[PDB]
Amino acid sequence: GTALDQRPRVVVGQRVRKGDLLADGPASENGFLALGQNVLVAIMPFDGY
Amino acid sequence: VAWELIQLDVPQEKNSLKDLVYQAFLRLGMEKTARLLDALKYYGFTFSTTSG
Amino acid sequence: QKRKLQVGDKLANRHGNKGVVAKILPVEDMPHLPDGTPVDVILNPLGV
Amino acid sequence: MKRFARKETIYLRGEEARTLYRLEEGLVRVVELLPDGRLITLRHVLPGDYFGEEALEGKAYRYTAEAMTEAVVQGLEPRAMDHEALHRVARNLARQMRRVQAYEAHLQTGELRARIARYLLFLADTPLSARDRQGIYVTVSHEEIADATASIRESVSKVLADLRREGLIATAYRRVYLLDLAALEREAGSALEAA
Amino acid sequence: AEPGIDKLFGMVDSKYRLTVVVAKRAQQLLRHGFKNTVLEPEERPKMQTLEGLFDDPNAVTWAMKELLTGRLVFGENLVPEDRLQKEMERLYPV
Amino acid sequence: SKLKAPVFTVRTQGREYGEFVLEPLERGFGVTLGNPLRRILLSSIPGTAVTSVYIEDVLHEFSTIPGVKEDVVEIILNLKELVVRFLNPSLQTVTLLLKAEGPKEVKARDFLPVADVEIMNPDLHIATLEEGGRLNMEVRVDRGVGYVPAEKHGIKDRINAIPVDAVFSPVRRVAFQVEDTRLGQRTDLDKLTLRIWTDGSVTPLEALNQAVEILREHLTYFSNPQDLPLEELGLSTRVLHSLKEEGIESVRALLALNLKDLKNIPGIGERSLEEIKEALEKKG
Repeated sequence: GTALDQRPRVVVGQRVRKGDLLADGPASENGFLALGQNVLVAIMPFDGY
Repeated sequence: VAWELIQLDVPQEKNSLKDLVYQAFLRLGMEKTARLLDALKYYGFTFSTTSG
Repeated sequence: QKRKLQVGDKLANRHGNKGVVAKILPVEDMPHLPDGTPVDVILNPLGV
Repeated sequence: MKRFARKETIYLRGEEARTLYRLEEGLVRVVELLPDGRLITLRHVLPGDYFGEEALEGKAYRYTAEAMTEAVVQGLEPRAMDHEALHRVARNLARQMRRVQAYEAHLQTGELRARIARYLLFLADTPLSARDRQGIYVTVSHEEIADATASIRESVSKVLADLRREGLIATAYRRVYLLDLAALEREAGSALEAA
Repeated sequence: AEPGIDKLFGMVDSKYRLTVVVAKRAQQLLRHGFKNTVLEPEERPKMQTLEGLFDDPNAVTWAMKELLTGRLVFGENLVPEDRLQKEMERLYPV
Repeated sequence: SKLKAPVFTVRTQGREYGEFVLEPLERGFGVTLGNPLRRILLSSIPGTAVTSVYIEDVLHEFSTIPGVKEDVVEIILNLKELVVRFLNPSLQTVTLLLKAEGPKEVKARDFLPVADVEIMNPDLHIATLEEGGRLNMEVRVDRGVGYVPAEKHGIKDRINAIPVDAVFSPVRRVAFQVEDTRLGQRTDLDKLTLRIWTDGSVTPLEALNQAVEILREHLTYFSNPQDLPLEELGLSTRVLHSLKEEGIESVRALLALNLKDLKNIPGIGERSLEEIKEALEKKG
């Protein structure tokens, strides 16, 4: 039930080479595997939460 | 009674606090020990976050 | 359906650290750097 | 805007329906003249009600509208109404439909006595009513009561005389005082929709 | 923790007997519509609605508080069931 | 030995950034004044946000537009970054219209100009359009406070309109610094510096002023220690229905109804006046 969708990473008239990225698949960023997000994390207890 | 229960000359840890809970159960009964548990929880957490 | 992150949802990293979202605090309650930048996630050190 | 005196007509049957009207003040009756010469009250137009509805669908008025009191009416051009105005017209026409149907039911419910009591109690809730030391009263003739109770003048006069002898009402100078509201309420049985 | 739970456990030789007494008393209160209560108008348990203070709908709370008062008598073979039920229906109809 | 009113210095860069210094202050008061203002500035400052979006021939958020590179979700995402300034204080909502086509990259400038509406970030990208690509849309921007999710407001100007997550707060960031200072004889005194980053819609000084005003107004709450509906009055049924549907529903309004008002009502006559009077006899 997850959504698989491709988004174009190129623009009209762009020069591409052999094996160059055209569209990104699902869970990917610029051809790199994107399984999540990069967040600013602090390591510390908080009110027992 | 509280003053009697606590071991003041020692840092509080799992065993001392467990002993505290048990003694509190024996002396003060269920309800008061429950309240003490909630208090220990609250202040424990509160200090745990700011402790660094 | 568009699913926003909410309380009870499960998060994990690549090192085997996993946990459920129990609280979503407003930005003003969040611990922050001196320059005003608030953190995103707060992880308990007791898990390490 | 135009003011009309009692017994004056706003429009007549068979005349061009170029103008839609809204009653601002007073009480208006919509009536028809029958072949036998009998005059019949078809419906009551109260302040705020739209009448001369024939202007919205036909070319001429089908019935005659007569002012029962000093009346203030506002003329309106049908083709120049906006959404809100049409909404008001729809709502008011629906209300007048409900009231004219209730009046229909009233005309065929109970004996002459009951119909007269019910019509008096109805008029008590119209601009035709007022009050003084003697009590609440309505300014209406026996003929009009006959026109609005499916009967003739003589019988109405007889029943009203009975009610006067019984102490329920009192009458003089086209003016009727309702002395016993409870008794009249019991005589009418069910009330007639005034709004 | 339930108020005076230790004292309630004090009143009985077995916790389960406390539970039975409370439950049955709650049944009495529900059946007779609370008008057989031993409580006083100022002792009545309250609940905060949007309107304001109202009578607590929960019969178990009532029964426990009533028991805490001491005005209730509990035991075995105190009175035949039919006689009890009928006297209660006489004092507090339905 | 009582401290006097501190000097207040203001340093502003445009409408996006500001620094506000108060010194000298008594020890510890730096965070005492600095921190609560920060919380209010981040939470309670009123602002503007896109509350709705309608794109022509687009039925929902998960749709895709022919001729356009970005999907609808990404477009709405870009619209979330739009900063809109209302010059008129009485203006609580505006609908922006945008029409563009051909091989062009649509920016915020392309929005049709509206009176008393200023776009602070006209360089913001919205969508890339191709040959034969057509973008015609109307976005509804409202004034509000805090953060209201799409599910919460559910605002739709029309049927195919897509509700958008509304981030109202114009304040982007708040930091405060407390530094040492001395007033000749007394040392360890506090110097407070408040740095505020905003989106440009509201000015840092304005935001600060609103925050302080909020805090003061809330501080006033420590002051005090510690007209019925006719439908319920129990009046006659005819009275209930008539009076109610006659645009009034209370004894206050019944009181407002003068002699040439109450008696003017089509339903009301004398039988009603009786009951009414009785009611005025029961309450007075």
